[PDB]
Amino acid sequence: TDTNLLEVLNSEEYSGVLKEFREQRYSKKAILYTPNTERNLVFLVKSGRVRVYLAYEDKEFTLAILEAGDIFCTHTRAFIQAMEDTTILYTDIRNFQNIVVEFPAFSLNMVKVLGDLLKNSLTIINGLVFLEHHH
Amino acid sequence: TDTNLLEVLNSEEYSGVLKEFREQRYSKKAILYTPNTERNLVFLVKSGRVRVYLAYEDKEFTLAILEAGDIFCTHTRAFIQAMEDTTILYTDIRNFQNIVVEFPAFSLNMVKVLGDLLKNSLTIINGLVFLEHHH
Repeated sequence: TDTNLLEVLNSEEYSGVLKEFREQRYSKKAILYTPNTERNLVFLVKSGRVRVYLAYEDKEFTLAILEAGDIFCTHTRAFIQAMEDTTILYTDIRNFQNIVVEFPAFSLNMVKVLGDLLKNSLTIINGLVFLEHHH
Repeated sequence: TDTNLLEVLNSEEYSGVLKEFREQRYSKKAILYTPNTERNLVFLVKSGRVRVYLAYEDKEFTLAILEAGDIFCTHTRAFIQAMEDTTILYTDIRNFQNIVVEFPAFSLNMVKVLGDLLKNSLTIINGLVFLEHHH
């Protein structure tokens, strides 16, 4: 299975179920997504780079840096912001599901990203508990 | 979209691929797996209900409750406990990834579950930061 998703899209000429991806460009420092984003969207970074993060007055957490070929979604309270000029391909979760049943590489990549971010987040929780418990 | 896998479990078309999985039964409150489980496995709740949680030092946080027809995996830094008598089907991750190429429905539920777990883990982080903050 070809897991280079951008190559799959190009080979297929963004056809059929893949036509539901829309492209959007973001300048450096532009915020893509936040808790106030309405839909559950899935997005694929086509070029550039975004951070997925939680920033507070007293502390910051970087959950991931996503670059070309990485897929993720807007279902969480994380902020997502461009680090540099960035182009994404996005679609709603239903259209992503319609793509997956034809091109499972999209979900295999999503499961990897989500599992990685979940694992990271659980380490973060442990680190906070450690410092609370040792204070 | 309903991503629940009970309809798949009960479909003749999947009866062959489901034979690739092993089965295991658990009584209420039994621990299915822990963060230290060495085997990298994917498991499907065939019947019953399980709790995914984090325990560390003197803290414990429920991350999600998975119903019959939900799928998850080890190697995700989590504990999993039966909330009632439960039967699971499980297979190793490599085999699961091969299954998904042919039968991607399993992966769509996995995306849903992982997305919910990640959402809930970021909620825990957000709460701990507030509860620990000081001037």
